[PDB]
Amino acid sequence: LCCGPKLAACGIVLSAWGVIMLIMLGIFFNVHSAVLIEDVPFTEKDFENGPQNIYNLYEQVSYNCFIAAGLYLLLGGFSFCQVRLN
Amino acid sequence: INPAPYTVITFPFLFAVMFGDFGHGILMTLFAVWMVLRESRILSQKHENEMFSMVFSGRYIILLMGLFSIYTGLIYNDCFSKSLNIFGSSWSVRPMFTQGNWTEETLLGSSVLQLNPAIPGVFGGPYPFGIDPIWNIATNKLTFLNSFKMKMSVILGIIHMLFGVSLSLFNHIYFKKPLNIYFGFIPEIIFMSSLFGYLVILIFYKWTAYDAHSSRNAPSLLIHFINMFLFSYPESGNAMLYSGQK
Amino acid sequence: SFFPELYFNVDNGYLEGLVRGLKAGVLSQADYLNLVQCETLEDLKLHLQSTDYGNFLANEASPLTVSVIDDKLKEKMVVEFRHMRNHAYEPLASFLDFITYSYMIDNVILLITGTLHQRSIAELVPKCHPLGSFEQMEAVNIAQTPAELYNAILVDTPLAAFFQDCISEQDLDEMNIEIIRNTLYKAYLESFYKFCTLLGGTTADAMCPILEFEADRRAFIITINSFGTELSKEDRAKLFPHCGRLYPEGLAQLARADDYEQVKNVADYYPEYKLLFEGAGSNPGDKTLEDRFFEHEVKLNKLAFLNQFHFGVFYAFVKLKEQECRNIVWIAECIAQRHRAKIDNYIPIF
Amino acid sequence: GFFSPGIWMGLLTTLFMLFIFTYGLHMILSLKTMDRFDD
Amino acid sequence: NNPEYSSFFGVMGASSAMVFSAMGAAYGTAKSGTGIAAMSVMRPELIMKSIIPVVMAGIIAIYGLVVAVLIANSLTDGITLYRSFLQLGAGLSVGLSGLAAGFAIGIVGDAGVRGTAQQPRLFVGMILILIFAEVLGLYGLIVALILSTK
Amino acid sequence: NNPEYSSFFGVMGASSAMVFSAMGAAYGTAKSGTGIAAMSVMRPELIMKSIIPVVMAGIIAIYGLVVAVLIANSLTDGITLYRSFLQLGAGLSVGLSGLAAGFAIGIVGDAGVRGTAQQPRLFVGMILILIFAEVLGLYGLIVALILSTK
Amino acid sequence: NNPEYSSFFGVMGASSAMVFSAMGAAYGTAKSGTGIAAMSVMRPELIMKSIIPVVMAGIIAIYGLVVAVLIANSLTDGITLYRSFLQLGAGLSVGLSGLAAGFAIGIVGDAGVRGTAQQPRLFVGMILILIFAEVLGLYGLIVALILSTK
Amino acid sequence: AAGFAIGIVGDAGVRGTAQQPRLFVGMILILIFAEVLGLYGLIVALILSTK
Amino acid sequence: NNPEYSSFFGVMGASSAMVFSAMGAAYGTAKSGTGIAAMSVMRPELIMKSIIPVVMAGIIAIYGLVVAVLIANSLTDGITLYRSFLQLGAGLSVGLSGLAAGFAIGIVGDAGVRGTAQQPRLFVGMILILIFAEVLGLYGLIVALILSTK
Amino acid sequence: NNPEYSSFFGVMGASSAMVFSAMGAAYGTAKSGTGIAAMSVMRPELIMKSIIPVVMAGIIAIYGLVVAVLIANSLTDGITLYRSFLQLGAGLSVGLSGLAAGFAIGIVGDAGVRGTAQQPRLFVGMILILIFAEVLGLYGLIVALILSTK
Amino acid sequence: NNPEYSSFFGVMGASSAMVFSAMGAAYGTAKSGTGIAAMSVMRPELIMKSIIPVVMAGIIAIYGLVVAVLIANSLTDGITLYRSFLQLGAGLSVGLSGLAAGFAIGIVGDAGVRGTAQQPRLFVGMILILIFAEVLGLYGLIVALILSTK
Amino acid sequence: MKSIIPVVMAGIIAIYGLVVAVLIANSLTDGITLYRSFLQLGAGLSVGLSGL
Amino acid sequence: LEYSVVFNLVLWIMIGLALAVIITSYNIWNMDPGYDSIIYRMT
Amino acid sequence: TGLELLYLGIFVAFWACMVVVGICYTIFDLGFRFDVAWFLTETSPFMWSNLGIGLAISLSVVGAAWGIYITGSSIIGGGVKAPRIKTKNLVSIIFCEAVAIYGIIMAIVISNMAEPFSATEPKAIGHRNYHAGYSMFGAGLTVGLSNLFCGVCVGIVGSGAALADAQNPSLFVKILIVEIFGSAIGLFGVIVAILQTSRVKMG
Amino acid sequence: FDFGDTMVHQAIHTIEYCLGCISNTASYLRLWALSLAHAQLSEVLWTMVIHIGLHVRSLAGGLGLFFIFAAFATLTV
Repeated sequence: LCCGPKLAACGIVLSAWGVIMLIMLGIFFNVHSAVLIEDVPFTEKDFENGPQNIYNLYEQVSYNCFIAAGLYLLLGGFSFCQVRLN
Repeated sequence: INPAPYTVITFPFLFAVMFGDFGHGILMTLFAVWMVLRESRILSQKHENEMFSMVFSGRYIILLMGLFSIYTGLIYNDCFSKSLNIFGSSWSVRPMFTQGNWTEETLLGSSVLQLNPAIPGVFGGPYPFGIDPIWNIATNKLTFLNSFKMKMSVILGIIHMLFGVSLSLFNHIYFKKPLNIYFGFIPEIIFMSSLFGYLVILIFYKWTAYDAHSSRNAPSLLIHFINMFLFSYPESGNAMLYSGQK
Repeated sequence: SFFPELYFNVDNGYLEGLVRGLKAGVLSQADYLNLVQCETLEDLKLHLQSTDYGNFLANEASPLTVSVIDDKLKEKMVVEFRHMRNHAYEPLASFLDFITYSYMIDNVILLITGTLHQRSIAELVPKCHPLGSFEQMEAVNIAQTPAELYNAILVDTPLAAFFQDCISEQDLDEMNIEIIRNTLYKAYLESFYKFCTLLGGTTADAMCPILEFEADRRAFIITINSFGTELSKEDRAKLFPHCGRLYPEGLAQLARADDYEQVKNVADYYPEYKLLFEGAGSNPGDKTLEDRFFEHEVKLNKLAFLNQFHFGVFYAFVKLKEQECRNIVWIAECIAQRHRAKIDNYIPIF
Repeated sequence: GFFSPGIWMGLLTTLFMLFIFTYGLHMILSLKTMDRFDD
Repeated sequence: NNPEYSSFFGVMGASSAMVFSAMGAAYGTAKSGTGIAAMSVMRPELIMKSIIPVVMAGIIAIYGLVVAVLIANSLTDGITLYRSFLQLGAGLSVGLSGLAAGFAIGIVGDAGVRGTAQQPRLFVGMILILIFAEVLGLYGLIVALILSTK
Repeated sequence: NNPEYSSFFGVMGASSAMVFSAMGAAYGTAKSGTGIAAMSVMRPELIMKSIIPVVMAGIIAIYGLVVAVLIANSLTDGITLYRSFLQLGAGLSVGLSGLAAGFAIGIVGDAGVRGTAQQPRLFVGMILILIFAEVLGLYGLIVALILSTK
Repeated sequence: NNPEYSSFFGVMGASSAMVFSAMGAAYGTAKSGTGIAAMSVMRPELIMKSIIPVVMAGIIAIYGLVVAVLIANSLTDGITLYRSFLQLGAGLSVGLSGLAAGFAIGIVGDAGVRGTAQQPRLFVGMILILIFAEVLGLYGLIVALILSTK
Repeated sequence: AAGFAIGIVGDAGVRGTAQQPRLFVGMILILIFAEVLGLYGLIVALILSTK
Repeated sequence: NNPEYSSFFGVMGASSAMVFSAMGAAYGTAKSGTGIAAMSVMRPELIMKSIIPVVMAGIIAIYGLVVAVLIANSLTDGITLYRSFLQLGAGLSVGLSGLAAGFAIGIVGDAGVRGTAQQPRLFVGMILILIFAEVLGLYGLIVALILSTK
Repeated sequence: NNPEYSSFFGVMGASSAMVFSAMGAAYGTAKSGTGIAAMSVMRPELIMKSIIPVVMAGIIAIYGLVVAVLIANSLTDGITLYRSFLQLGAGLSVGLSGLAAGFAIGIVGDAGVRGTAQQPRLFVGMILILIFAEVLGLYGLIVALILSTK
Repeated sequence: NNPEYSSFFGVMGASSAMVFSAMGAAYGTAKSGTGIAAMSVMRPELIMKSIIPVVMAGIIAIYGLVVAVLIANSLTDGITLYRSFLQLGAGLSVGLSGLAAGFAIGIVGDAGVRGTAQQPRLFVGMILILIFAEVLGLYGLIVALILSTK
Repeated sequence: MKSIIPVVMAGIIAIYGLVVAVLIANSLTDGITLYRSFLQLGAGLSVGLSGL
Repeated sequence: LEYSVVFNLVLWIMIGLALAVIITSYNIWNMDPGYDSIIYRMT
Repeated sequence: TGLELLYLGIFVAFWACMVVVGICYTIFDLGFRFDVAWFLTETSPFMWSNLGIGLAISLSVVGAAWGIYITGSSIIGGGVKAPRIKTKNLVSIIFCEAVAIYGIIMAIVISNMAEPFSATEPKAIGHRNYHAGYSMFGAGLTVGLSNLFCGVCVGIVGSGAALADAQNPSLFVKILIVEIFGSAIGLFGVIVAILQTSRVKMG
Repeated sequence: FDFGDTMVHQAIHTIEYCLGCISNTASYLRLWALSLAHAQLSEVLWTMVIHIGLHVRSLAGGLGLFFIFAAFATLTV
């Protein structure tokens, strides 16, 4: 019926692969604390006191993957719902 | 000699080394297996897309190709422009580099970089987990990877050529044609074995022989090869790679 | 285009305006309804006098005939073409020289075998088709010598360059006159195509497709026709013009062709002229295949008229005016014959 | 330097003028005659 | 005290004026002369009225001596480097303006003589075009006279 | 206050003057000569009326040559470089005006020769244009001499 | 003291005279000779009369030699920079004037032999044009001489 | 220039002589004129080689 | 401070901005201006629909206006030679973008007007390609706007 | 330490960047539009499909703009001597890459449009070629951006 | 204290290398597209086979890509001024060698186009001669990178 | 298949420039003597255009 | 010494020579000998 | 096409010499020898004022000449069989004359601001003289080229309309409006040139 | 027994065989070129598109990462 599978299978694949690699990336940002070999970029301009606030930033940036993964899962659920409309 | 049993393998690996990427290989195999699952479905299915027909007709190629591509990406430690941190890096620590007559140049390092000269005395050595990830950060990684990849590509090509040419012997013996052996195959193997196996042993010997301590006055394989090819041998100014090689 | 306008208009404004106006000078369709509605030759004179044409039957035979209608149409055509060609300039003058060289070779093949046979040359003069000119000498009063005309026509007549292929004086007797005319038509046609391509402007753009169409159509019709004659397929491919889409592909299948269906398939390789095939009704009171070919010519003539910075407009006017004369004399023919069930073999142009 | 600027002014300006006149000459020679008249 | 070459520029002003005038006039005579020379086999009666393009070309000619003599008799060696460049620019401008006028006029003359050869009706409009060409030349002249002393 | 190299301007003026005179004369003569050669085939009596352009090409040669000798008359090493300016400018200028003239003459002659083939009365129009454009030759020569003496 | 190259502009005058004279004589000879060999086919009995244009091609080359040898005789190490410019202008002048004369001679000679191939009476007009061409050549000669000795 | 004129007049004259053998003499003379031009060139060349 | 006569580059930038738009818009109103007239005889009912490219070429000229008047408004005596470069680049950029747009508009418009003359229903798609041409012109304008306000 | 006015190089860089892209876009548009304008009569159902190449030209125009605005964002007289000519090189790079893309896209559009006019299925291969032209444009952007930020 | 204007022997080298790659590849696609439009009207079974030269239209872009970004990464604030000349060399070297290769690839594409119209077997020879072309581009890459590392 | 031999000779023209380019790369350095670099220029030009 | 105007003089002479030699080369390469009415006998 | 090909030959030769000297500039350590500031400081605004006036009149005149011929010959060729054409189509010639008039108005406006200087020192002398001269030849270039383009466009479109009149004279009603756009191009050049002269003076 | 033709046959075969062996050993370096290609395009597209994931945003970082992510995903495939 509405929004058949022929054009929602792409959404399904994209959502699944996206949740996969963002959970991997969040895991590598909070547990590895985004080691620089894997993630050079960092948002500070003054770190001459110590590495602690850089760690706090590492948790801050790894926090950004939870919203990502969660609403991709929402999009995947909605895509499955569109697919079930037969 | 049917060449199917040899292409069936070597074509995969050569694509894989020409396609040295981990996650891209993963995606290719994912799509390949997706086709594998619905084989009997598509066989009883009518379509007009003819590129699609040529590809599911050759799915046996692409699946194995993708497996080897994933494996090659595992070699190069390049999964989407990044390397997995096994943390086997064995290059630098605080007290060592400060013990190399150095301190607090990072105060000036806000504007400069200060490459470290090699031979610290304690660092180096092999990295069993492939390419050491530290290179991914260094902006001089181009020289390292260029020399590396160029040399291994040349050697792989030499090996493939030398192996592949040998099937003419099977041809010559099966058809009782040693006439193609006498004034043929034998001098062929002679010139190729010399001209390329010599280079192979040269690079192996250089890699096994010289260290960064002897970097000064260290020749290059290029200059030796061109000197040999050109009949030109200077009387001095360039030390041999080994005694008596002239 | 890129070069013209700034340079076209300077020396083509008059001729562009002239071809437009003389397209407008053809008989209106209301005039045509007057033509069909009288069904009499005296009234035919009466109302052709009232249109652009006519008022030319002065000093003519009181029993108006169809041949007089043909002569007056052809006199209007040759008068208009002497008007256009008189005012011209080396490129376009040369173009119109090409437009005339087809009829030149036609009339020249009329002249030949009037002197291999023991016939007068003054006899030949009044019978030449118009535009023939032939004000050049060494070809008249030749004392019935093949070599004299051979040298006369290699030396003096302007189209001598094409006769470099027709040489040795042997083909005059051993070979057919018609085949010679065909070789000359081919060689001239390809030379004309090369000249067009040299002038690489919208002239080339508008004249390439119509020359390819003419080559393709003539190969098409000739291949249809020679299924009842003595000609082999390699001597056949010898005389098909090179300047056609067929030479890439389609000429080979025509060489392989032996009947109506292989040539039908040849038409089917190209949708543009397949449509011209299925219009070959050939019904008594309708049009035939040749008429559909002339119709496609008319469509391409209109397409040439749409563009305005090239030279195919004049060729378009050629083909349209020939069709128009064919229509008017045909109407006169069916008026004299009194057979109104069969007036329908003419194609209105505008 | 490597020239005399004093007359280099006139040189460059006159070259511009002669380039405009070169366009003018390309157009003035773009003329070319006609063939016979129509009667 | 003045910078050198001062008179040289005025001499070029005169030369430029007269050259471009002569080019335009020669163009006019060339094209009109071909038209008249070849057309009059069939309508000889138009020969005595085709002089109009000829004298129109002559008038395009004439714009030379006025400016050229204005240069020639008024040119000296003690110039402040300001006058001489003005005469250079003025001579160039008026000259090639006359060149363009002749570029129009000769070809207008040939097209016109053929047009009147067919039928005498178009002659008045043809001469109308010619007089507008002379007006163009006169525009060039008046700006030359402006720059003569400005 | 006379910069050196002053003889250069005068010599190049006289040179270029007769150079361009020779060019224009060659154009006119060559065109008219081909015309008269291909014409006297069928009417020899037209020679007396087709040779006036040759005379007037000679007149252009005389123009260039009087200019050349006149400029040569006032030439030396240490010229003021203020008269040589006029010499150079005028010498180029009149000669190339002569180019324009004689080129137009030759074109009109090419047309008029064929024009007078079957209709003898076109001699009047031929001469009408022919004197006119050579009066334009004189037109240029006037400024030539005025500057040569200025 | 003496500016550089001051004894060498005459050398290039002689060179240019020879250059343009050689080009001219060669072109005229080629052009006339083509028509001469053409009309020898059907009228070999007028070849001697048709040698005449080539003879004057030789003569105008002699004009070029008169200038060249005089300039060669009027050269030395210590020139005062103005006779050198004089001979430069003289040589290029005469050379190219002979060039244009040879152009006209050649093409009119081809046309004239074409025309006279049916009527030897046209020789008179052919000679008329022909002689006038060397009159032009002589004028170039005269100016070259006066400049070379000025 | 000499070779240019020599080649053209020679081609024309040898083509013309391909019909009439008489032309040979006149053709050669027309060439002689251009070789006289060559003579001139060498004369001035000698002058400047000994000046 | 502001160096000497710092305004120059902007003084030329405004000129380039307007004059290259004068090339583009002139070509645009030329091509369709002639093609529409050619079409009008057969069927006049689509004439105002076919006029659409011409006014759009006018819009290209208007783009030229906006850039030129911006440059002139910012034009002063105290120029830093930074904004002068900005104005020069802006003017050149917008002008030549208008040139490219004018060429595309002219050719596509002639092809489109004859194509619609043959078949009515193609008009809107013709206008689509024409709209694209203006999109390119708009990109030219916005680049010049960025430079005029930097 | 930095030579003054290195920002001029970036100005001309942004200019050239959008310049050559606009050239390519106009080249593609002219050809594609003229191609459709003929054949939409005979295959009107391909009118919808014909938009695919022209928007590709539009992507080229977009690329010109994005590089221009990037350089505008990075433009300043306070450049370290090592960043403005980077803008120049990248601008030239990407602009002429857009030019080459326009060349290829226009001509391939002409070939493929009649290709599909004969046979509808050829569309897929045609689109493949268009994809490739865009891939070329993308590489141009890649290197351009690398130089832009470094 | 390295010389000023040093890094641009790198910037322009990279730009030029990819410039000529962009030219060469686009010409390859040019001829390939015309050829495939020619073939596929009559031989649909050869469409995807004739797409093969199209993939090698892109390798010219790949080689220049490699060299360009190598030069980009190797560029620095201050250079030793011995590597940047190598970059200029290598860039021009590979770029123009690849442009020549692209010419060859397009035209041999046309050759195999005209080849396989009658005989599909020629596909193999087409590809063979096609391999003979890109070896030059790879050769250029060889020497270019030898210089980039010398 | 037997008409590939001229193309083989073209490939030989290809190997030529590579031979000379490698020679130049060998004899190249940073501070060249200033009288070998023009020799490299002329050598490259000569061999390359002879290949042409 | 005082090259600043003599080099301009040499430039003017050189361009004059170039113009002359170019005109002659154009007219000598593309000279138009008629080449008619007998060319067919030799072909 | 040989003559224009030799023209392109000298063009490419000039550019070749340009690149050669440009490279050799930095090869042999030429120390800012092409001092652009020296060039600008050493030039004069006499060139610039006279260039402005002369180019304005020059290019306006030749553009008007183009329009005059194209319209005139189209009209008289069309009138051979349809003499009614001129009675409505001769106005195009008046229009191109008006283009020339606009150009001349700009010429006098530019002549409003020409004067001698007769000064020797460049430094701090005639600072606004340069500015005003730059404005002047800018205005001349703009006006002249704009008038060229109006002229060519008007001429060719006028010819098209003139011979479209031959078949149906009622079409002249809905075709003459094309000239208005080119007139807008002329009046645009006028506006920009006025702004160019609005805020300039020699000092 | 055509001695000359077979001699030339073997001569051309040996010449092409040796020279082709050399050119083929040279041509194997396309592997190196392509490997460089894969590497270089990977890190450059990373540093272009997905590198923008870094930003000081504390709440809308991931939210914009949505369309950034979809963008490079479709592009990279």
